[PDB]
Amino acid sequence: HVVRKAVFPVAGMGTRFLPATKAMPKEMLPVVDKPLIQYAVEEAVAAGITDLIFVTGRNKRAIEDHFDAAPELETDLEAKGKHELLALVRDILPAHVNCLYIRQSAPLGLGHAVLTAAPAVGNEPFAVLLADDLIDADTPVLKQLIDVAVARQGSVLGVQEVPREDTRKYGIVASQPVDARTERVTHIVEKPAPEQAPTTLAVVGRYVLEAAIFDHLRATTVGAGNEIQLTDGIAALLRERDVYAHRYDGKRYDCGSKAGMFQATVALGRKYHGLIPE
Amino acid sequence: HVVRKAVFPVAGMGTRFLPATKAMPKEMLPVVDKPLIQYAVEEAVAAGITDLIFVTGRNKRAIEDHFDAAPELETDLEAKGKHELLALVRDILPAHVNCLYIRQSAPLGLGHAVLTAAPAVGNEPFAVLLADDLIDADTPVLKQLIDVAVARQGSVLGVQEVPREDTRKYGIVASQPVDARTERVTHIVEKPAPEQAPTTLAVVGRYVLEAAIFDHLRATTVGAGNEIQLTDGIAALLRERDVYAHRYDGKRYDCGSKAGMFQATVALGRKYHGLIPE
Ligand SMILES: O=c1ccn([C@@H]2O[C@H](COP(=O)(O)OP(=O)(O)O[C@H]3O[C@H](CO)[C@@H](O)[C@H](O)[C@H]3O)[C@@H](O)[C@H]2O)c(=O)[nH]1
Ligand SMILES: O=c1ccn([C@@H]2O[C@H](COP(=O)(O)OP(=O)(O)O[C@H]3O[C@H](CO)[C@@H](O)[C@H](O)[C@H]3O)[C@@H](O)[C@H]2O)c(=O)[nH]1
Ligand SMILES: [Mg+2]
Ligand SMILES: [Mg+2]
Repeated sequence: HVVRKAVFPVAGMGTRFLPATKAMPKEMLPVVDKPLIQYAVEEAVAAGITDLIFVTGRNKRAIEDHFDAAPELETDLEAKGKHELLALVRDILPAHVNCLYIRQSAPLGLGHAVLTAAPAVGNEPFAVLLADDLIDADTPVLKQLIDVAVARQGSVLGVQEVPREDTRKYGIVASQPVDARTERVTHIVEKPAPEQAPTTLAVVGRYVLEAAIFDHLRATTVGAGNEIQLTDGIAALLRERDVYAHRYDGKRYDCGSKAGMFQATVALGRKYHGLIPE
Repeated sequence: HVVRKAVFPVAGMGTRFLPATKAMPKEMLPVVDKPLIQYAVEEAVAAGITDLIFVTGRNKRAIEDHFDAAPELETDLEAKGKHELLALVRDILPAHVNCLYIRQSAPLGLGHAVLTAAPAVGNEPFAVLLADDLIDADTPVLKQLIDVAVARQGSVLGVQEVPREDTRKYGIVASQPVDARTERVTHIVEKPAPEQAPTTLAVVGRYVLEAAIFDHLRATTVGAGNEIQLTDGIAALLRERDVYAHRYDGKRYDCGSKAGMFQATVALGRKYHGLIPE
């Protein structure tokens, strides 16, 4: 049981961030000085991922141009003695890592986005990271989730308790503990109304999934908001396989919203840059 | 004496904001939900500019794709009934306004960037806006300078007093009053050491300029930081023609650094979005 490939769905419409997202996806929006996606990609590489798979929509070259080499810059910086910046540019992506780009025909849902990656993953377990869920942790959260998958030979979702008023935002897991941080998922519902949400334990955008999910996604139909939900492909996988929920150790920011991106800017400005509101 | 053309230099390397500025200019970095450049362009249109001139570099794609139409997006929105955003998307470039793109061969300086615009400006006075100086004013700051340029038939710089420790950041003007807010300029030096700065009156990135500057720029050689400076071209133009400095009324944030962009996010998030540090 080995995970070396990760999928980054970056093909949503990002309408919550117009006009900022007219020419770039929301996952290219920066927190201080780094795009959301590079945070997630850094986590995945730290977790052992070697093969990055990006599912693009509008402004696809924005992502491609960020992670592909730019020797016009690399040459220019190496000229001006700007050594620190230059290796900072290489630190964006280490040499061994590969990037490959697939196009989503339409933004038909998170689940349809992942199914799009099936030819690239092939038949092996794989990660999924939603970069709008920015997580700051001492140990990479994806490394946390993979360890669980190997031990228990099953899928793993990252999860945290949320307010019951916010369940229209998340897939909500009903589960039974196996250890202090891990539970086995027996039901999962996408964006339940607060009154019917089974629990308050919600899925964050960090997944480790067995290849079996793809067939369950080819059979998946539109659910919440008339979208093909990854959650509903996990719900079909549940009947057949083991799915776990792990309360990872780390701090998540809802950068899919203007308010949580503000808090990410404030918190991480202070932590990694020394920036304090005047 | 009419100013209808404005030049937007967006072709620097933006190294202070790497890695976010690998595939986009710093002027496409957002404050909450609007890129730095769109603030400045909105100001210019309010000030009467009809012709937008963008001087691009390597990362032209982000600037072009932001202000050029995206009927792929316009059509999806027209689908989802989102009337309000659709019009916010068309307003990015209002109906009366046109834009054109000319490219800087290499990031050789701000003055070289402006000289690149000479063919589009032709022979008439024109505005220049540096988008990393984001300004919040009850009356568009460039409109303040245009009125002064018209009145006194001359070039006009926006200026505000700064601490003498920050003189190394800006062009510094030596001048003599003409009225309470306006002075006649007698020298300007780029990034003087504080011990050598003649004054503490600094140039903000808003200019109204006569076409005579262009030949002064063809004759300008590298100065501060091995760059062709617009300031050194203005220092030559001073001797030949009238150059004015106006203490605009408004609140400037130097978003050209991580610190001033953070304080703009904090300040402007609170005022205009209700965003308050947790
Ligand atoms: O057609 C689509 C839809 C989405 N995305 C991407 O998929 C991710 C998720 O999209 P978003 O609209 O942010 O989904 P949410 O409403 O945030 O919901 C998802 O993510 C939550 C965690 O943030 C989970 O709780 C939910 O179960 C899950 O559906 C983002 O990276 C999008 O860019 C695509 O690429 N294509
Ligand atoms: O080769 C280049 C270099 C810069 N730029 C653009 O020019 C502007 C200025 O570049 P920056 O490095 O930000 O210059 P500063 O050191 O901020 O200095 C300028 O801006 C200050 C106010 O912000 C003034 O006080 C200074 O005199 C003036 O030179 C930015 O919008 C860049 O995009 C280009 O288009 N091409
Ligand atoms: Mg989301
Ligand atoms: Mg600047």
